[PDB]
Amino acid sequence: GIQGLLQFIKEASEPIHVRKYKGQVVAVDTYCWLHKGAIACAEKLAKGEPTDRYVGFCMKFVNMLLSHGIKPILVFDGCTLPSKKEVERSRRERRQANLLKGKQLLREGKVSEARECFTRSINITHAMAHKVIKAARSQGVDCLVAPYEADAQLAYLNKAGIVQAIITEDSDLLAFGCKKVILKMDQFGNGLEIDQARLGMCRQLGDVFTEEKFRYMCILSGCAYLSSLRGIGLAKACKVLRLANNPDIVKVIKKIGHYLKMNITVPEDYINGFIRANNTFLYQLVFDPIKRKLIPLNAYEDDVDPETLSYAGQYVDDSIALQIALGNKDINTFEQIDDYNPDTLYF
DNA sequence: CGCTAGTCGTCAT
DNA sequence: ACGACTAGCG
Ligand SMILES: [Mn+2]
Ligand SMILES: [Mn+2]
Ligand SMILES: [Mn+2]
Ligand SMILES: [Mn+2]
Ligand SMILES: [Mn+2]
Ligand code: NA
Repeated sequence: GIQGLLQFIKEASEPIHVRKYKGQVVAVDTYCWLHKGAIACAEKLAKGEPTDRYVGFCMKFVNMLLSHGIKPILVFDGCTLPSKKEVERSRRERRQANLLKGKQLLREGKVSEARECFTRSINITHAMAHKVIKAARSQGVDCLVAPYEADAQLAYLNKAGIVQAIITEDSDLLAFGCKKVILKMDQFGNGLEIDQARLGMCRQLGDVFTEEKFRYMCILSGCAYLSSLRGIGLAKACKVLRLANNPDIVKVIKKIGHYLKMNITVPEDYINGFIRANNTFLYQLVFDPIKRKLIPLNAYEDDVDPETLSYAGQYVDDSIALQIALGNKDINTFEQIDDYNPDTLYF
């Protein structure tokens, strides 16, 4: 996520209703609904007691989409990405602490604090996601487990023309080059839509409304793949990209101190990290549902060697990627947990 | 003031 | 999976 991006480009946002896409196709960042839904039954998930409330929670939204004539495609997060594994280690750690503290509060008799700790120690397994998958399947609603981050998969579905809008709470989708994104959608269908073409409504952006520059800005501000330099957020990044139409981005980043009129030490490692982050936003492996095969989010340019892009996702055999996408193969154990076959969104 | 860096909140009775 | 909010920084 790009911290403070939505408020930064607020002027490009538009209050809408899902009817806007009546009869069209919309992909969903389902893990948001999964988190928000799992919060409702946090204590049960923490205790280990069986639950299925989040299933219904998601199904409210799914059914609401179906009633308005929308064709939803529930997309799920798959394998851990190396570029993001750092953050995966931190969040997983936090949960652990909150799982202890909470239990520690159950022994001390404190119940409110214990619930406030349980509500911040929730981890969405593939088992839960697969529950949601079966539930949605039993409705004719297609599902698709991304090779890695759902962000990239959604971005692909949107750019390929397979879907017209993306329902999510995450702003990263904009940096991945999505066309239309629907944020903060409630159970009734009311949300904020941000169109890529309307980025020019934001005065603050200036000439930074092109996909490449926008991406560079999002990375420079501080993203999941790379923490920003000290004292740098969206404003300064946007300012840098504004004042500099260089446009070799490396030289600009090396002259960030010059463009911002402030002393900034830029390590050689941060440049390589920036390249890695950029390449991750560009070429993260996704799954083509039609051709049924692993592909990067964008076609490999001439100025990049795919061999050096392991952090952006490792390739596996197309059959395995298919089995993961269908939700048949579990993410962690790599174990066949279901047998679904659509032959007996695709083709 | 503008801006960035951390601590809290998402559910739902 | 994330964002909103704000105290305190320059
Ligand atoms: Mn509750
Ligand atoms: Mn994999
Ligand atoms: Mn995960
Ligand atoms: Mn995501
Ligand atoms: Mn993201
Ligand atoms: Na930052």
